[PDB]
Parts: sequence; structure tokens; C-alpha cells
Amino acid sequence: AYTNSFTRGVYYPDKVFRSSVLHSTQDLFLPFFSNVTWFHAIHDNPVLPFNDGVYFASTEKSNIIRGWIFGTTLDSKTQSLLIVNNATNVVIKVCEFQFCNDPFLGVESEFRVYSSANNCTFEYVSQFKNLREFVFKNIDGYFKIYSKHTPINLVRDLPQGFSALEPLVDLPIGINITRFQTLLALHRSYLTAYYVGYLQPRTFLLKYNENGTITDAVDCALDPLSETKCTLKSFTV
Amino acid sequence: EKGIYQTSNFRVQPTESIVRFPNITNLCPFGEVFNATRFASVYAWNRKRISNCVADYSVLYNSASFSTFKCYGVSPTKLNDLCFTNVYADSFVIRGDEVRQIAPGQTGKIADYNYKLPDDFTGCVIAWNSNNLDSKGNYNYLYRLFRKSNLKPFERDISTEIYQAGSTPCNGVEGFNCYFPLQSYGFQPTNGVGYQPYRVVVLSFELLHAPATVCGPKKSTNLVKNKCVNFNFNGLTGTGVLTESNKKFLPFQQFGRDIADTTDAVRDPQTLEILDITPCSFGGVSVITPGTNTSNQVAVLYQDVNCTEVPVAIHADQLTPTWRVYSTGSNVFQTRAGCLIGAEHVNNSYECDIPIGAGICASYQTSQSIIAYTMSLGAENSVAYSNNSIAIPTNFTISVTTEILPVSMTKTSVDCTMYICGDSTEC
Amino acid sequence: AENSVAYSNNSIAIPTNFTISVTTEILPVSMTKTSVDCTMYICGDSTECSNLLLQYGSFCTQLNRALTGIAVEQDKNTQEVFAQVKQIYKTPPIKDFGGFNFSQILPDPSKPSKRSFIEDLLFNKVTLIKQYGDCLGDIAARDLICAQKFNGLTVLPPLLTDEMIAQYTSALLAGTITSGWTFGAGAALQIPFAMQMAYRFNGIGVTQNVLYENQKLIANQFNSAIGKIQDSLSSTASALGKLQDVVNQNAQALNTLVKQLSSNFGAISSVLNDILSRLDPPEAEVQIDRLITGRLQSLQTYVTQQLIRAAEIRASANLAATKMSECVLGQSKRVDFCGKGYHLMSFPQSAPHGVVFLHVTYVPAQEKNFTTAPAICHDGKAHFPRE
Amino acid sequence: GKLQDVVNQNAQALNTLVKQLSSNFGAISSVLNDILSRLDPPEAEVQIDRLITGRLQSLQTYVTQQLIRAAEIRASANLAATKMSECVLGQSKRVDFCGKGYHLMSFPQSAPHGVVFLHVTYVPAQEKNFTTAPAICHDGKAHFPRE
Ligand SMILES: *[C@@H]1O[C@H](CO)[C@@H](O[C@@H]2O[C@H](CO)[C@@H](O)[C@H](O)[C@H]2NC(C)=O)[C@H](O)[C@H]1NC(C)=O
Ligand SMILES: *[C@@H]1O[C@H](CO)[C@@H](O[C@@H]2O[C@H](CO)[C@@H](O)[C@H](O)[C@H]2NC(C)=O)[C@H](O)[C@H]1NC(C)=O
Ligand SMILES: *[C@@H]1O[C@H](CO)[C@@H](O[C@@H]2O[C@H](CO)[C@@H](O)[C@H](O)[C@H]2NC(C)=O)[C@H](O)[C@H]1NC(C)=O
Ligand SMILES: *[C@@H]1O[C@H](CO)[C@@H](O[C@@H]2O[C@H](CO)[C@@H](O)[C@H](O)[C@H]2NC(C)=O)[C@H](O)[C@H]1NC(C)=O
Ligand SMILES: *[C@@H]1O[C@H](CO)[C@@H](O)[C@H](O)[C@H]1NC(C)=O
Ligand SMILES: *[C@@H]1O[C@H](CO)[C@@H](O)[C@H](O)[C@H]1NC(C)=O
Ligand SMILES: *[C@@H]1O[C@H](CO)[C@@H](O)[C@H](O)[C@H]1NC(C)=O
Ligand SMILES: *[C@@H]1O[C@H](CO)[C@@H](O)[C@H](O)[C@H]1NC(C)=O
Ligand SMILES: *[C@@H]1O[C@H](CO)[C@@H](O)[C@H](O)[C@H]1NC(C)=O
Ligand SMILES: *[C@@H]1O[C@H](CO)[C@@H](O)[C@H](O)[C@H]1NC(C)=O
Ligand SMILES: *[C@@H]1O[C@H](CO)[C@@H](O)[C@H](O)[C@H]1NC(C)=O
Ligand SMILES: *[C@@H]1O[C@H](CO)[C@@H](O)[C@H](O)[C@H]1NC(C)=O
Ligand SMILES: *[C@@H]1O[C@H](CO)[C@@H](O)[C@H](O)[C@H]1NC(C)=O
Ligand SMILES: *[C@@H]1O[C@H](CO)[C@@H](O)[C@H](O)[C@H]1NC(C)=O
Ligand SMILES: *[C@@H]1O[C@H](CO)[C@@H](O)[C@H](O)[C@H]1NC(C)=O
Repeated sequence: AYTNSFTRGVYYPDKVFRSSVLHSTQDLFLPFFSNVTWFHAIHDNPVLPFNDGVYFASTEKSNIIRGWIFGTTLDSKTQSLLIVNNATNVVIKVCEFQFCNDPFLGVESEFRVYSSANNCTFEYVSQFKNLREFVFKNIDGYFKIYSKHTPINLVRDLPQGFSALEPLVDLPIGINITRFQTLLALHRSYLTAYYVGYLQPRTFLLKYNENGTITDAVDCALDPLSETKCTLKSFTV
Repeated sequence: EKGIYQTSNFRVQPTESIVRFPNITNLCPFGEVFNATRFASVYAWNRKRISNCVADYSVLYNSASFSTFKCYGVSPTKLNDLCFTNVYADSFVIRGDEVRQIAPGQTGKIADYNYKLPDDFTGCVIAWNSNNLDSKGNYNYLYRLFRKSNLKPFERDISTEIYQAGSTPCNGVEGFNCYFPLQSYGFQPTNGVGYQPYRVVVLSFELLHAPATVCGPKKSTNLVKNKCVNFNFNGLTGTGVLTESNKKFLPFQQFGRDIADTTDAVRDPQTLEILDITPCSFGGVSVITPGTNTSNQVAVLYQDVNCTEVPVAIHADQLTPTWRVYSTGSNVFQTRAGCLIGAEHVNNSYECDIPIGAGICASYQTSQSIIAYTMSLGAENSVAYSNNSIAIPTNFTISVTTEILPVSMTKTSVDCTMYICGDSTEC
Repeated sequence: AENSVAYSNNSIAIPTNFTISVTTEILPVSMTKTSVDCTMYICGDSTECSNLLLQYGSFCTQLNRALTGIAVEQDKNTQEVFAQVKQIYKTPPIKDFGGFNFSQILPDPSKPSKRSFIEDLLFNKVTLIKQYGDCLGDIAARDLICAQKFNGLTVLPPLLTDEMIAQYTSALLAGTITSGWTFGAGAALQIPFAMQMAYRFNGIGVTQNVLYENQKLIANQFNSAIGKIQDSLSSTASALGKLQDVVNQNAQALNTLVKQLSSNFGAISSVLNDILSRLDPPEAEVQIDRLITGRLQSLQTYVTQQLIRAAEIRASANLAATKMSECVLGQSKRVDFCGKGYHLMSFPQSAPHGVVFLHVTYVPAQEKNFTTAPAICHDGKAHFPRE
Repeated sequence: GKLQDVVNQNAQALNTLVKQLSSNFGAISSVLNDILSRLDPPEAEVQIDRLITGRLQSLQTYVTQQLIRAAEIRASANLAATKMSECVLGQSKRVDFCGKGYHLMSFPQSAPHGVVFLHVTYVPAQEKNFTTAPAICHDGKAHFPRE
């Protein structure tokens, strides 16, 4: 399955306040009107690649989506990463896990994700009208995360307007990531709705308003009209 | 010569210095970093977070043991004046003759397999000899000898797998051209220099962008608004005037920038209010003179300045007393070109002599003084038009007048090599 | 459009009527006078930077001399176009002028200003001090003009005000309507306006009885064409594109110069205070020299392009001075120099940075075919027409 | 003054170019011989490249401003050639092109780097008021003056 992004995964690229200007930025972004893969539970979690960074969105009503694992082999030969919510706090952990071949969390119920957890270098702890959007990047021994939540007005399709993602957390983990897998909350514990887009090296043209808010953008490689607007540094031609 | 001259600029000078650091009083645990019993091996290097402290950096480089204190994006003399963001500390032990590999842009089995620094590194690299502490025999200081590829910057590779250095896939145990990747160090107390162990600490931080929790020993002052001060907010220096803003900063933002990339807004680090920054007032100064043949009197125009703001517009009683008479007085005249000081405004109109702008000219008249007036366009005249009257001339004048035009200019030539290089064949 | 002339060797076409035509011509005269504080552009308030800037010589003395030479020439351009007569002729009371109605181009006599109705319409159609003065409210003072002033870039006012330029144009209009071309050659000699118009008909090769017999029709055609000018300026968009272009190019060049201050030119930062906060002067000097070299190059590019634009503005103002002398102060025989058709007379009107000419011409209208001959033989002698 | 300005601007430009040779442009000296007396070629190259770059920029500025001044002098010479043709070799009807008044004749005189024209004109002097009329009616017919 596939859907259409239209405007998804624009984040604040730095930490400086800017009001009522235009600004041109090279980063890793999600290109406009690209195909995002669809996963639903009409009544499945494979090992998706990472490759340069990931857009992640998810929507349910009552707390099914909870966390991810990131790594290379997932076979306790190399280090790996883990993020889980408790519906109270969040647990982040960089041990040398031997992962199960089908990780999930039983409904309070126990953990069926890792058997062995040795050799830990990092640990951390923290705290349809819900669309939760995420961007993950892995640059220079850091793991950056951007996020924003909005009430979806719709049934199945992604909304049409514009909203920018604020930065959340930056983690010094020092590992090599090539694959990842999301973690669900399964009722019947069988030891055997969310969107994924990929980030590309682009150039964007960001508009800041009177109040400092990013309200519009232009993907300079979308079409010839936007390639014109990026050369003229304005939004009307 | 007689005329009007843009000569210099006036500029208000700052009065006092302002420092606004955050209020943090607990000192910073560098003893737990630098005085530890056991450092880590270089393949599995330790990263310690440093936060919410006051760090004095001078007692590090003003001490004895360190034979390497190399800072990269910053000078060591400046470290006690800045505030830092995302401070981390990295500690390991290497051999004595590969301290030179801990730098941006290095090759060798430490820099290629074990610990890589980025090209745009900001921080300091500290190293010192630990023969007394880590030599006897000693063999549990390992380094990596074999990897399939080169490391990324700030990557740690803690994994054990037999290194296939041939074309046949081995498993589990040592074989021919199959190798255990890690290797010990032979630290003996009678080794030569180059084989003796060295303890290494790497500090890494970010400067002057985000909010800050780690900074050195400066005492704050109190915040002074509405006048030209000399500020220092978290290590960011500058001159200007501080007033209250009404922009709203998101909690991950400390500064604002304008179109020329200069700082024009700042959140205070003790109060969390938003202030605006603006330079202290300046402007151009034109001097109206007659010839120095004729006089030494002058008048002074302060271009695009209101007249009640000219001692606010200059740094009032810092100038020479020979200068400060040209900021007050009774010869003070408001024009649309600025404030004119030192000429008397009269009510006549004359043909223009020295142009000032927006209809005003100046002259030297009878004793002698400098006057300012509105220029006249010419003599008023009225034609006696009627619907059956004509005027015919009855005489004439033969008139001869001159007209001068330029035709040509001087022809010049340049020997380029003689201008640039002289006689020098090296040049 | 394709067309074909019915040429023959004994056919001629003569016109039987005519049209009085009024057209508009717009010329630029002057541009904005600007000045640059070099040390404030390059170095800010840093005394370390301003001591390093002395190693490059007299570059900023040279740049300020070039800009001052442009600014003086802009006042010479305006003097040369508008100040050609030195008597200020007063506006007469408008009740005669043979039926010709001049009320929309003469200054409004109950109002105390000197602008006419058409000059008001022209001054409301170009979208162009104390906004250097405020610049401290610091939220509403995020204009483009406060960003220019804070980095040492200022605008100087013109020597003649707009009110003075309108006084010059109304003195020229009064001299023309009461005296014809005599006030351009000497003292003004009064003549009635229909006798002036008869002698101008005589200048284009039409006998003056044609004017006197068609006087009311000629005055009605003139008053209608003036009304068409007025409502075409009340209903259009871009008639004054030539004057709007000078304003736009100047504002674009200053905004480009302000945006060049955020290039680092190969240094670690584009902000001088960041470099001075993090490094000590022996390795700060290497970065500051790179920034100095980049910003000096930006200023030199700006000044070279201002000098080339000032040379083209100067050629345009020389042409407007020649047209004032030859179409307002005389009647012209040069084909198409004062409009299309046979020139009768011209009127000037001031405009922002410019001048508008209203040209009045005779255009022949309703032609007939006749048979013609070169000479006539009467008594064995050839006879030729005199006129 | 119009002829003295052309002499003054060009002497000023050459004097500015000569005294730009005492800037060091970020080198240790502005004197090439002092640089070559104290250093050997591998680190003398670094200082000499700075001096070369600065002096090249000075020469380029001088030449660009000469080309713009030459274009203005060319327009002035074109106007003087037109005035020689139309005021000395003919009588002109263009208002104010050959002096103020009605043009009779003009005389040329040579000048350093330039030309001076002496324009002779007729200016009317002593005027009288009269009563005028457009036409005259004689026998039920209108009469108009010829000249
Ligand atoms: C990061 O991990 C990836 C995943 O194993 C490494 O890339 C592999 O390298 C082998 C070497 O022969 C190739 O055959 C594989 O095709 C690579 N896989 C991928 C997904 O690229 C990579 O070497 C590791 N990074 C570093 C710096 O060593
Ligand atoms: C026209 O003007 C000339 C002035 O150039 C008058 O000539 C003067 O005549 C008086 C009386 O004969 C003499 O005293 C002057 O010396 C003459 N001046 C010159 C310069 O020759 C001439 O009279 C005037 N003509 C009329 C009709 O008024
Ligand atoms: C010459 O042209 C004018 C047009 O301006 C003609 O005047 C028109 O005459 C008709 C008939 O009398 C009137 O109904 C119109 O109102 C007139 N127009 C204007 C604008 O006044 C004139 O008749 C023409 N003359 C000849 C001989 O053809
Ligand atoms: C000359 O033309 C003007 C056109 O502006 C005439 O003035 C207008 O006259 C009408 C009455 O017919 C008024 O309603 C307008 O308000 C007038 N406009 C202005 C600006 O005053 C004027 O009457 C004409 N003059 C003559 C003598 O006919
Ligand atoms: C995205 O989906 C559309 C569906 O119409 C398809 O035509 C297009 O090829 C897809 N793009 C990529 C890159 O697969
Ligand atoms: C979340 O749950 C896990 C597993 O029970 C636990 O290790 C962690 O401490 C919990 N987080 C809290 C209590 O904040
Ligand atoms: C982690 O380190 C221990 C020694 O501290 C080692 O025995 C173990 O094998 C390591 N873990 C893994 C999964 O290799
Ligand atoms: C900017 O913020 C103000 C709050 O002071 C708000 O009233 C206004 O609507 C905002 N502007 C826009 C364009 O949303
Ligand atoms: C480490 O110990 C030495 C010797 O006792 C001392 O001089 C130094 O200050 C200590 N380092 C700290 C406290 O950071
Ligand atoms: C100390 O910091 C807190 C939090 O920023 C602030 O509320 C308080 O006013 C500060 N106190 C002083 C004395 O600066
Ligand atoms: C100054 O003026 C005096 C008096 O006219 C004159 O003698 C002298 O030469 C002048 N000097 C200069 C430099 O013009
Ligand atoms: C100078 O300030 C006074 C006080 O507000 C004001 O009345 C005056 O108009 C100002 N001058 C100008 C030229 O704006
Ligand atoms: C000029 O006239 C005004 C009144 O029109 C008066 O207020 C002013 O004082 C006069 N100045 C002089 C110098 O006479
Ligand atoms: C004159 O005659 C030619 C040929 O019949 C015709 O085409 C042309 O239109 C006529 N001209 C006029 C003004 O009627
Ligand atoms: C013509 O008459 C008017 C009105 O009496 C008078 O003002 C004017 O000066 C006279 N012109 C001459 C040349 O005498």
C-alpha cells in the first residue's frame, strides 16, 4: 500500500529565532508528494531499512504504538538501540541485546523483546485526533529526534496543511544503524496505522512569519515553477 | 577650500560593562575525570557527560603534567569567558608515539580503527605520561588491529568476531589467515619513550548557539536598560542599547538574528525575559567652511538628527571642550537635512552659495559670520496679458557669449611588471 | 498590418480635415543620492578590525569620493532641466485663452500648493528621514531601511524640493501661454493666445485663416484630448514604468549590499563578534583579514555599478534639457522629436525623479483623390505654382 | 573650470596609484626588497603573493575608472563636433543650441584639451504696447496679413 505526503517532515533546522524573512537550507528532508508506505491492522512488522534517516508517523486512539529498535544485525554480535514507553515514562538503552525473532510487548504484561541484555554503554529515562510525527537522523555519533503532535481531521488520509516539527532529544550513542523495526502492544502474547518515509538531501526555502513560525516551504527540486521560485527567492512570480 | 565636507562620524560610546551569566554555584567534577585509578582501553572508550557546573579551565593548562594541550575551535585564554553547550569528556590510554593521531585528519591504526575525530571539531585534546601508574606485565590495555573498513567520527566498535583475512569463511575459533581482532599492549616500566603509556582526555562542546549550563567563573552584574552599554550574555559580547521586546522564544532558543546575521534579540539567563539589541546612535558629520584664507569659523551639520537629541546622539561630555560647543548654543537650526549648529538663520532669500540640502544654503556675510537661508529661485515678474494687446520691440542688442567644451584627455601607459614587481625576477 | 499605396504618375491625395492630438513622453532626470560609512560597513565598532583595515590603504577615501561625485551631479541634472528661465512668471487669471481650457495643468489657485491636478495624479503613481530617527521600537523597527542605516548606509536629500520644482514648471507654463517663444529669447512679449496659435499653424505650412475659421472646433478637440490624458492616468497601472525602474534598481542594489554581510568568505564565522569572543588576536587576525577582503570586494562592486547607472541617467537628463529648450521654448521642425505629427507646442509637468512632456500636434484626417500636373501651359509659356 | 577639472582628476588618479604602493596588504612589509633580504623563497612566496594581489587590485581600479571617464569625454567631443557643424558652418534654428537669443553666427577658438565657441546673437531691446487684431473687414471680406 501507498499514500501521498503532500507536505510532511519539515523541521526547524537550527535553534535561532527568525521573524518575517525567507531562508534557504540544505538538509535531509522528506521530498514533497512522495509515496509513504502504509501499515494497518484490519482484523505486521518487518525489518525496514534506515538508509539516511526516516520519517515516521502513526495514528491510533488508545496507545498501541510504543517504540522502536535500531541496529545492524539484531543478533547480539554488535550493539543496538531500544526505546519503549510505559504510558508513564520512556526507557532508552544501548545494550548488546539478543533480540527475539518477533519482538512485541504483551498487554500490564511482560517483555518479549530481548532474551539477553549484556554489555551496556548508555542508559536514559524521561517522561483519530492524534497524529504523531517523527524524524530520526544518525549523524556524527549522535541520534537526533524531532516531533510534533496534531489532531487529524480525517479518516485515513494525511492532512493537507503545513506544520513544522520542533527538536526533542539528541543522544550520544556512537553506533552504526542500517535497519529498524517498530514495537507494538499485543493483547494475546504470542512469542512466535503507521507510515514510513525516507529522507533525501534536498534544498528547501523556508518562510518565517511575524511570530517566528515556519508557515510555508518550497521544495526546489519538485517542478520547474518551484525551481524558478528558489532562484528568485520569493513565493510569487 | 570653501565648501562642505563629509569628514567623520559621531558615535555614542558605552558607559559600563554588563555581565549576565546564569546563577550556578556548584563546581565541576574534573577530579573524577582526570584523577581516576583506571582509564579505559582505546577500542572501548568512555564518554562522560558534564553539566550544570562552574568549570575553571585555567587550573588545567596552568599545571605541570600535561605535555599536550591542543584546542581547536577556540583559544585557551578565552575559555574562562564563554558558556558551553553539550559538554562531553572522552578518556582512554594509547601508546606513547601515537598521540599525534588524535587530531582532525589523521591516519594510522588508532585513527582508522579505534577513535576518529571529525574535521570540524571544536574542543581540546589533553595528554600526559602515565608510566608510574600503568606500567609494572600489564596486558589488559587492548587496542583493535583489524577492521573491515574505516570508522566514522565519534564511533565506538565494541565487538568480537574472528577477522577473515582470506577467501574462506571461518567460524568460532582461530584458524590460518583468520584472526582475533583485538591485541594487548606491552607496557613495561623500562620501555623507551614511545612505548610508555599516555593518558588522554578529549573535551568537546558547542559555542554560542543554544542554551548553556556549563560556564566559567564570571561574576554577574545587574541588567541595565535604555542606555548604551557594553554587554556580555553567556559569552556573547557586543555594544548597544537594550530595551524590552515582545517576541516569544521557543524554549530551545537563546538568541535571535536579523537579515545581516547579527544578533538583535536575547533571552536573559536569570530573568527569562526577551530583550532587543540596537546599536548606539551614530551619523554623518558635514563641516561647512569658507576658505581658510578668509576664516577659521565653521558650522556643523549632523545629518538626519533631531536637534534636541544631538547631545544624546553624541557621547555628550566625553568629547573635547573645543568640540562640545558645537552641540549646544543659540545658533541651532532644524532643517530637513539634519541639525545645523553654528550658523544664524536669517529671513531673506539669496542666490545659493554653499548648498546644504532641502532648500537651505549657507554663506559668509557681514561683523562677519556664517548665515543660513532659503534660496531664491529668481525675480518675480508678471506679464500683462490681454486679448487685444501686443508688445513689439523697437531696438535690439548684438550679444556675444562663450561656451567651453572638453574634447580630449591625457594619454597614459603603465608598465605592469615594473609597477607590481620592480626589478625582482622572483616576483 | 499590411497596406498598399495607390501610386500613380498623375494622382495626389490631399486631406480635407484634421485632428488635434495630445501625447505624453516620460524621461528620468535624477536618482537617489546615497552615502556609505566604510568602517561601519566593514568593521562595525571593532577597533581590532579598524586597525587591521589601515593596511589596505586609501580604498575608502577613494570610494567615498566616487559616491560624492555622483551625488553632486544629481543636482546638476535637475538644475539643467528645470531652471532655464530666471524670471518667475506668475499664473494669470484663466478666463480668456480663446476657448482653450488650461485648468488641469495650471496650479490649483485656492489651494496653497503649486502642484496641478495632473501633477497630483503623477505623484500618486510612483511607489517610493525620520525612519532613521525612530529605529528603536525594535519590533516595528524591522524595516529594510533600519537594516541599511545600522550598517552605515544613508540617503541624502535633494537640493531642490518638490515644491520648488513645481514652481519652476508653473513659471515655464505661464511664460509659454502668455508670450509664445519670446521669453526664451529675451524679455517676454505678450500676444493673444489665438494669434499665437495662428502663427504656429503658419509654422507647419497651413494658412492662418484655417485656424481662425475653425477656432471653436480646434479648442474643443484640444479640451477633449486633455480630458483623455487625465482619465488615462486615473485608469491604468504602469504608465510610469520608466520612473519606477530607477527606484526599483536602487533599492535592489542596497538590499544586495546588506545581505552580503552574512557570507563568511572562507572564515569560521560571518559574525565579527563571534570571532572576537572565541579567539585571541594572533589567530583572530587570519579570519578577520578574510572577512575584510570579502566585504571590500562587495563595496567595490556596488560603487562601479552606481557609476555606470549615473552615466546613463546623465544622458537621459541631457535629452530632457534639449527637449525643454526645443519643444517648450520653441516650435520644432525635427521629425518625431516632439511627438508624432507636425509639432505645434509642448507643456511640461513635474514627476518624481523625472519630467513629463505633453506634446500638441496636427494630424491630417480625411483625404481625397485628385488629378495633378507639374506645370500649366498658357501662351507657349510654362507656369508653376508659387505655394 | 570645466577644462581644469579634467587635468585635476587625472593627476589625482595617478597620485593615488603611486601612493598605494606603501600598503603592505597584510604582509610583513610593503617593501619587496626588505622581504627578499630577510627570508628565503619558500616562506617569501607567501608574503609576495599578498603584495601581488593587492597591487593588482589597485591597477584594476585605476583602469575601470579611466574607462568610465573616457566614455564621458567621448560624449562631450561628439557634442562639440555637432556644434562646429551646426553653429560655425551654418545658421541654426534650434532654440538655445548656439547661445541665448536668435543665432547669427559663431566663431571657434582652440583651448588646452578643448574648444571655445563665441556665439553672436540678436536680442530684442526696447518694447512698446500696441492694440492688435486678427483680421480686417473691408468689403464684406476678411483680410489677413501676409508677413
Ligand atoms: C555499518 O554497518 C553496515 C552494515 O553491515 C556495514 O556495511 C556493510 O559492509 C559490508 C562489507 O563487505 C558490505 O558487504 C555490506 O553490503 C554493507 N552493508 C550495508 C547495508 O551497507 C558498514 O561497513 C558499517 N559501517 C562502517 C563504517 O564500517
Ligand atoms: C537703439 O539703441 C542704441 C544703443 O546702442 C541707441 O544709440 C545711442 O543713441 C544715443 C542718442 O543718439 C547716443 O547718445 C548713444 O551714444 C548711442 N549709443 C551707442 C552705443 O551708439 C539708439 O539711439 C537706439 N535707437 C532708438 C530708436 O532708440
Ligand atoms: C471635420 O471633423 C470634425 C470632427 O471633429 C467634424 O465635426 C463633427 O461634425 C458633425 C456634423 O456637424 C457633428 O455632429 C459632430 O459632433 C462634430 N464633431 C465634433 C467633435 O465636433 C467636422 O464636421 C468635419 N468637417 C468636415 C468638412 O468633414
Ligand atoms: C475647464 O475644465 C474644467 C474641467 O476640470 C471645468 O471644471 C469643472 O466644471 C464642472 C462643471 O461643468 C464641475 O462640476 C467640476 O467640479 C469642475 N472641475 C474642477 C476641477 O473645477 C471648468 O469649468 C472648465 N472651464 C470653463 C471656462 O469651461
Ligand atoms: C509513487 O506512486 C505513483 C502512483 O501513481 C507511481 O506512479 C510512482 O512511480 C511512485 N514513485 C516511486 C518513486 O516509486
Ligand atoms: C518502565 O518499565 C520498565 C520495565 O518494567 C522498567 O525497567 C522502567 O524502570 C520503567 N520506568 C519507570 C518506572 O519510570
Ligand atoms: C560484554 O562484556 C563482557 C565483559 O565485561 C563480555 O564477557 C561479554 O561477552 C560482552 N557482551 C557480549 C554480548 O559480547
Ligand atoms: C502572532 O501572535 C499573536 C499573539 O500576540 C496572535 O494574535 C497572531 O494571530 C499571530 N499572528 C499570526 C499571523 O498567526
Ligand atoms: C588530581 O590530583 C592532583 C594531585 O593530587 C591535583 O593536583 C589535581 O588538582 C587533581 N585534579 C582535579 C582535582 O581535577
Ligand atoms: C536565579 O535563577 C532563577 C531561575 O532562572 C531566577 O528565578 C532567579 O531570579 C535567579 N536569582 C538571581 C539572584 O539572579
Ligand atoms: C589665500 O587667500 C589669500 C588672500 O587672497 C591669498 O593671498 C593666498 O594666496 C591664498 N592661499 C591659497 C592657498 O589659496
Ligand atoms: C524632534 O522632536 C520633537 C519632539 O517630539 C518633535 O516635535 C519634532 O517634530 C522632531 N523633529 C523632527 C524633524 O521630526
Ligand atoms: C523670521 O520671521 C519669523 C516670522 O515669520 C520670526 O518668527 C523669526 O524670528 C524671524 N527671524 C529673524 C531672524 O528675523
Ligand atoms: C484613390 O484611388 C485608389 C484607386 O481607385 C483607391 O484605392 C484609393 O483608396 C483612393 N484614395 C482615397 C483617399 O479615396
Ligand atoms: C503695457 O501696458 C501694461 C499695462 O498698463 C504695462 O504694465 C506694461 O508695462 C506696458 N508695456 C510696456 C512695454 O510699456
